[PDB]
Amino acid sequence: MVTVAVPKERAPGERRVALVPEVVARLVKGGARVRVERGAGEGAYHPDEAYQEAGAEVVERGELLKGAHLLFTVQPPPEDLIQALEPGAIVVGFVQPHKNLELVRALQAKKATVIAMELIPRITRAQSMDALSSQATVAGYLAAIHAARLSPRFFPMLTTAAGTIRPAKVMVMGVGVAGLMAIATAKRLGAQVFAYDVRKAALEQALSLGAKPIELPISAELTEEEKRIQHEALRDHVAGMDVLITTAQVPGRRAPILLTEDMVERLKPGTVVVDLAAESGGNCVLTKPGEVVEVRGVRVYGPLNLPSELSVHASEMYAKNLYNLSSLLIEKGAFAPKWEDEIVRAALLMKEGEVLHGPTK
Amino acid sequence: HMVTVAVPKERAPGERRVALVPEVVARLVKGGARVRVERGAGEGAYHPDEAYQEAGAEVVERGELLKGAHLLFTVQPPPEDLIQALEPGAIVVGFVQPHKNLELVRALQAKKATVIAMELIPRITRAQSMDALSSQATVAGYLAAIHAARLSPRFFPMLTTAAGTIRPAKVMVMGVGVAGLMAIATAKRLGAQVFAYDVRKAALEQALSLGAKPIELPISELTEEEKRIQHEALRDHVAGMDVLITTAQVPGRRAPILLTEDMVERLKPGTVVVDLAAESGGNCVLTKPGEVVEVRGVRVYGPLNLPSELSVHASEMYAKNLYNLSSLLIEKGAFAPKWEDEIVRAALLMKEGEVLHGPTKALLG
Repeated sequence: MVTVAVPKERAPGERRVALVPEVVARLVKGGARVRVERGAGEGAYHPDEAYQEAGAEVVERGELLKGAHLLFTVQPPPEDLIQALEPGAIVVGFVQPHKNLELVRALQAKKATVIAMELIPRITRAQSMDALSSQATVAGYLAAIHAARLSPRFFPMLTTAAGTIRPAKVMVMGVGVAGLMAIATAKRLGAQVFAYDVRKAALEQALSLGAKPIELPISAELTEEEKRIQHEALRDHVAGMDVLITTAQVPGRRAPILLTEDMVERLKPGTVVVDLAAESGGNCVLTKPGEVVEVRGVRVYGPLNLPSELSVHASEMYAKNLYNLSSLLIEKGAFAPKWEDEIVRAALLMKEGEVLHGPTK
Repeated sequence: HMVTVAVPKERAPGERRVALVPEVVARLVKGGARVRVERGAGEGAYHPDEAYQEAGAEVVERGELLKGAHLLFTVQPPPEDLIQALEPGAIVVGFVQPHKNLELVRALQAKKATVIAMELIPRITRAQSMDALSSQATVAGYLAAIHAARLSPRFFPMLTTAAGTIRPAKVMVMGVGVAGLMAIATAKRLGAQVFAYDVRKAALEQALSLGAKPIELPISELTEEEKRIQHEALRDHVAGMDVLITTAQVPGRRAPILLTEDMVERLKPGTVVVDLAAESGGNCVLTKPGEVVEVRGVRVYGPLNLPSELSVHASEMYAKNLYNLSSLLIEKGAFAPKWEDEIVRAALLMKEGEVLHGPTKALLG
């Protein structure tokens, strides 16, 4: 019987847990032993007794990794955990070396095997394992809820004896997984929703949700005069918005600027911007990550760690992702890694201490 | 011949609404009235001084605001600096809440002021367009549901992805007045499974129409044994909820407790309570007004000045309420109060310093 260890997350403001009690039960039922650090689930509103009822050994941190073949985490494991990894153990979780370089060197110094959840490939067989996607959906939902929280206007159209109020104009810029959920959530709320993306397919997905595609003069590589035309057109469309939600990120780079000062300049007092790219510097020139700022009556919010806000469902989805990935790591309750499976091969950052990923090395 | 209306910057802590917004100022000036607006009055509601000037209002220093003004339109009651500058014969029109602002009421009677308390507009169909309590409740109820979504660790809507199915949040709105109905409508939009609790079958019918499920308790006053059976049943339903939004308030009196200690103890970690009755002590025993607290993993929020959060639209509907009311105060642009209109008689709190409202007379002695 294989044993899987789950730690309490320690990164500043992290509230998720890698496995929730309902997933623990299914693992235990299949044959695995599960060890869960005391209080691991408290950020996600899962008390120790729920893990205990599920069949987990709830244990002190320091006893967590004893006899563990698998360590499931959300963020990369801190040095204290790494130093307790038994040889041949596999660490599964987000690793993000760009934000976690010291921990990567430490892991490789200690010679583990690690599967980086952000490396799970985007093939149809791996959809159920896509943690990037499940946490994006969470972020996109919350971006819309925060936009409604921050706006001094109603999202929906409203008619009372006092008169008629128009719905809010919301533009989602960057229509990936998070952007699509932001569209759906704003649309639900009754906003007039507009979608900006350079990908025609992303715009198609947006139309199916009832968003209006923004169609710029150069139809979805631009010369530096075609950019003036594009930019002006986009500036004109953005000017009319009450809410902007921006989601465009590029892995290990500065987030692209989508909202320049000449665009912010034209926003009316009371307009809100929710910049989901705050972690890599933000899509808006005014964003201060972790903060709300207000300039000329435009409020610009740069959320960090949005999935921790939705700690119950962000954890459930992530747990389900790991549980589905676990089919390739566990057979009939036994440690049985499918080293030749394309999903495992793609997401494997190291095997017995040797790095296999290029950009990280 | 023409009347002047004064609009101050609000000064009460947390207050961001303004009594008139530029669109309404424009209609008044077009009607022949003059309007003066204190510098910065509109800034909380995102209306700069220039918008008021464009609408036809004079923008002026606070010390100058009330000069030659027969009408003063406010959100919260005027602070003493303003009361001191009122002309005699001038009418103050705003929320007053005397129990909370007794010293201001005292100063208004000493100045011999005439005041129409917006919270006293009668609940008649004729006054529906003037009902500030209703328009501000609609705002509060909307924001209750938004804040519930912001505070909850779970999704409101059902979600199916390749990672599985997530059930919709279970949301109970307790007290199905104007605010409650908008909380229902907004939680429903968001995809929650919404439940409604209210002792009024009519409230329950309105809720049902928005697609909420009426909570049906065993007893369709009531004995102590009956209230025990009703309570155990209510406690059972509540214990199953992810979100409780409470809205029950009684004019000039402590909020009824709808969530007792024994009920909150049955709530699962991660449940959220949004208590709209915080300003009068709260429907929930755990509520700390102006704060979010958490006990045993239950987060309890007691918002104060929710309408100030939605300052653009809270202000617009309020200004329109005042505009609609002004039909009974202004005629072809001139000061012409209809003293004998039932609406005016009902909402007049004092006239030339004479307090006309009974409960207020009691506090004053």
